[PDB]
Amino acid sequence: AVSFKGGVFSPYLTTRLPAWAGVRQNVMGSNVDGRPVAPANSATLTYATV
Amino acid sequence: MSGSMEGNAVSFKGGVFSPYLTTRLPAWAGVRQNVMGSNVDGRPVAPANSATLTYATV
Amino acid sequence: VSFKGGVFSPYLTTRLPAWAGVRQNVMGSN
Amino acid sequence: QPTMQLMVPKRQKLEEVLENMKVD
Amino acid sequence: QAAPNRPNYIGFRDNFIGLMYYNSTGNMGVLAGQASQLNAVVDLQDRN
Amino acid sequence: TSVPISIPSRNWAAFRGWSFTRLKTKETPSLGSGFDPYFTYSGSVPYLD
Amino acid sequence: QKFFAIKNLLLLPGSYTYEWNFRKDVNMILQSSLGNDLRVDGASVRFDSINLYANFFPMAHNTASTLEAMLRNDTNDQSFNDYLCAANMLYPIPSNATSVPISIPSRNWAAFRGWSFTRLKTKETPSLGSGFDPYFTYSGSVPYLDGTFYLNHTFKKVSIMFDSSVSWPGNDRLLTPNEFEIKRTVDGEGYNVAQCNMTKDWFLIQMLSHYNIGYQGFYVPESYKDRMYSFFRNFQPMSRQVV
Amino acid sequence: TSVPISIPSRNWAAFRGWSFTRLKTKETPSLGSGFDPYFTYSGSVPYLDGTFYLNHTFKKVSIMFDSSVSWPGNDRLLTPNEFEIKRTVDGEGYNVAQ
Amino acid sequence: ATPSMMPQWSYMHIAGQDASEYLSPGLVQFARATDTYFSLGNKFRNPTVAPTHDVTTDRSQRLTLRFVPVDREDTAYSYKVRFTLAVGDNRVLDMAS
Amino acid sequence: MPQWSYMHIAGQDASEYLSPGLVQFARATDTYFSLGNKFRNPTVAPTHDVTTDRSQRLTLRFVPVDREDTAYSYKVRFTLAVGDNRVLDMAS
Amino acid sequence: VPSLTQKKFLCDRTMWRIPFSSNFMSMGALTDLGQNMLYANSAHALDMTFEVDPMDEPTLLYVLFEVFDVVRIHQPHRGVIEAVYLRTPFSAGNAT
Amino acid sequence: VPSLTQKKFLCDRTMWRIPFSSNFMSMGALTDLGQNMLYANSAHALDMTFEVDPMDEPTLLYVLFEVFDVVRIHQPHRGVIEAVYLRTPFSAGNATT
Amino acid sequence: FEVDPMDEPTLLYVLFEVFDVVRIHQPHRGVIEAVYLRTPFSAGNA
Amino acid sequence: SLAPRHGSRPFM
Amino acid sequence: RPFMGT
Amino acid sequence: ASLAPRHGSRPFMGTW
Repeated sequence: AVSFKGGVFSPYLTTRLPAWAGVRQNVMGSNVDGRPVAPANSATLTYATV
Repeated sequence: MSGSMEGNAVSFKGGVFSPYLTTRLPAWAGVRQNVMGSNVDGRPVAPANSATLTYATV
Repeated sequence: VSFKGGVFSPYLTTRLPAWAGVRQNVMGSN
Repeated sequence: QPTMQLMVPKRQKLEEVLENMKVD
Repeated sequence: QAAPNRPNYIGFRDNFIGLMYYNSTGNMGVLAGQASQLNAVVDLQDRN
Repeated sequence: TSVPISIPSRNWAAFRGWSFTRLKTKETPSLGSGFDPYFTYSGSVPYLD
Repeated sequence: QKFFAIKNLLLLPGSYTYEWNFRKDVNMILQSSLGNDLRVDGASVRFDSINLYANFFPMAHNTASTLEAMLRNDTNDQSFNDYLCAANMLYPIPSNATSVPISIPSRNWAAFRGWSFTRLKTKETPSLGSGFDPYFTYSGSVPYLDGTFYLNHTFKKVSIMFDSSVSWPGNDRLLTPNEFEIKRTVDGEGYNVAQCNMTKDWFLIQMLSHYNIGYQGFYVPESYKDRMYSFFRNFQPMSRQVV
Repeated sequence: TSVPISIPSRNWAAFRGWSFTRLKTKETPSLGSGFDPYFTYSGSVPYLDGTFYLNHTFKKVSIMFDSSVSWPGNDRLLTPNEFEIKRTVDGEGYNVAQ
Repeated sequence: ATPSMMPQWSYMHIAGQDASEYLSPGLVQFARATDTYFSLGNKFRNPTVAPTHDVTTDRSQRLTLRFVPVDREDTAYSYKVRFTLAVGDNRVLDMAS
Repeated sequence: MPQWSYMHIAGQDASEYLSPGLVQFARATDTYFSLGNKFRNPTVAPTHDVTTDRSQRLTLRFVPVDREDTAYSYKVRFTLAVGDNRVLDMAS
Repeated sequence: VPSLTQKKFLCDRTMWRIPFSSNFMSMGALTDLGQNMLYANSAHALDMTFEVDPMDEPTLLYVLFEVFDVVRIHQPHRGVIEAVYLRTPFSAGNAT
Repeated sequence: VPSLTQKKFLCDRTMWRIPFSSNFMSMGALTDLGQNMLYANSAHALDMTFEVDPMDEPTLLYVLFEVFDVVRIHQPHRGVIEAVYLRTPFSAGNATT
Repeated sequence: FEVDPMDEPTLLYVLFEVFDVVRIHQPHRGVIEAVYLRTPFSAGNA
Repeated sequence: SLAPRHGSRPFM
Repeated sequence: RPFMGT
Repeated sequence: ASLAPRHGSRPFMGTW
């Protein structure tokens, strides 16, 4: 029921961008040739070789 | 007749979850969940949110 | 990324930095 | 208005939270 | 069927609190020798 | 229901003790510009009263 | 008696007061195969009597007195240690989130030894900082303090960094010089070890601090150093094909 | 409209100086893995291209050491505690060029 | 690091002797000779230590003082502001600015 | 170090800080009244020469220098370059 | 009817207090533990996890880290007021 | 039909370990790098973050710092027991209490 | 920081400018030694 | 080992 | 005097 | 009170 509807979105302190792959966005990413991927979903926690 | 510092519902869309340190969970009751809980006998105890401000006692 | 069943501020809260409008979203001046 | 400080947190022996020289 | 409006009491702050500029660096005050300008009031934003 | 805070490393050579209260955001003037186009309260102000 | 400083303390003559507090909360003391809430649907534990029980060793007093005056010495002092011997730090993750950073303000690490971690489902971890917890409805096994751990494979990978930028794999050692990799999902480098989807640096950091093997060939470790809660005992790869 | 950041204790010895900018997330690589599969963009990455273009949006910064002090220090400034880069409430009079 | 750090600095000539100095006097001549071809200049860093003491204050002096008119008249043909400069002590204005 | 030898956190061992009488006694009655689990031996680790700083990869990667193919065999020609002041026990 | 007693303690116009003394008393001003933070030049990091009763209006916790705020004014020669602000426990000014 | 693979590494009832030793070996309860001069004379803060497969059910982390928890228990007189608790990297009490 | 609200995920840039010297000291026929340092923001263990 | 108990190679 | 840098 | 500045007191003098 907590609505941050009257605050300056950012009270909570922020941390360095992890700087590794994966976690900086969650929009469909594209592979070298075009075969897309899922940004932060399941089916990315399995070793999908070819 | 002023602005609103153009605040229009900051929208967390590209979610790199947790872009704010995490504050080790404090050790006590009512600081983990917002669930309907339970009492020893079996009565229901309301979530930590409200109705637990005016303590009720038999 | 819902925070239901969620605590209520799992995050270190920093200074209200005393400025002028990092305080809320509202109307105002004359 | 020398708003003075007076307080220096160092650390016995006196190294300040630090980080040393990486060598190859 | 009407009624009286709410009672509103406009008035200055207790001890005229807020009229002056304290703890707000920005517009702070000053006290020094007129020919030796060297303040006597240095304010933090946290002194209330 | 919870609000964690933190203070970086410090020494408390003469620290005396804490104190605190709770305030409503709509009544809490911000003092960094001498003008808050967002303060919309005519009532009592706990922060500086 | 499970407390370390009291678990196997050797007492000496003299009368000692000894009181302890027992949880009467049904849900947090009984296990159930479905994890259903117990105190709601019905349950109760009424205590009747609590008696301490001890078995002295009938040592001949001639030698018992010597042992007394002998353990009375300053240099002869006893000493114990908790087995797990490490702090506990819970960290709440958002209901559904991708990552979680933590931070410890400047602090001495004089005798630090290493980090160990896992994941928990918050519905089944009791905050034992109070004598009661009305919000603990789950009843099944509690990984917090019941040895159970079943999610410590969902970690994609971990990173460490000292105070802002000093990463602690170290002056580069690991195959990924800064990122402890545990679930790296796509390879052109072929870093995944077993026919699983581990990383050949994590499976050199594990099975190298647990069984102390590595640098000399990964051989199956003998069961006397592979305990029930050890790493290899529980490691399990698998695979199929999907259309 | 706010980004409180912090840095644990340090030996801020030579700390010469900060330097900000602001990069759109869509165009900034993930250079810690190689083949960041989430860089669906060619453009001109203003992170290793020097093409910073978003500095026209900044409004204020506030350096504060030890959670108490303030590095534009003893008053040396006009707003002696908050670096002002964009005054949209013009008034007392500051606002340099035209 | 050390509570002084000076040594830990000089071992990178980060703030120490200039290259003309630490370089073995033999090498300096060779680098000053063959400088119009194959110059060994852009690889042995110098320093740049800036003046620690007696260059800046600690007790006053807003950088940009704000004086307000002590006078004003609207003649429709001029606006005769009469300020009051109060350049203080141990303090100089250089009336450019 | 004291405040570390006090807890036997790292210091002399259980058999050499106990009063020698007690070492004798515990060795005398360990078969039925063991006392070896009451006093903890500290156990430090070698701190000087057995870990290098000069930046040495923990595990190395080698690619085939060349290869062949006979439709039944597959030759791989690796160049095992072990740096000076290192030992690579070819098991690993 | 039956009854479910409710309790509530209203305490306004005062600020919650938690002195820093060892025994939570006002023995002095420079509290005992204050001087007790010897060990010379050593530091500490604070953490805090206030709870509240969920209100429905953005609130601002107003923790009040308390410290001495002494200022010594001095007038050496007829017209120069020299001051020295030396707040302690959460210092200010970069002018050692 | 054609086929694309998948693989996991189910590992349960075990906790991940990242020993502080320089070479990650069990060279002693009190680690080699733990006693190193740099960490024994000047404390350090720490920032360190994890990944997690998104689970819609709320979940909370769990981290340990492998800290000595020693204890010494002495009995000077018949009926008196004195104890000293300690936690070298994460001491449970300091000058502030 | 105060940042104008831009309706898209963004990212700050916090260059803590600091000294980043390197020392290369090959003292033998084939040994390229080096000593990196970064005064206020080094990341060196030892 | 050694005699300050356990270890390995600061003893030849 | 005593100031400049080098 | 006691001593130099009003020190809240703990100068009950047990002196060798």
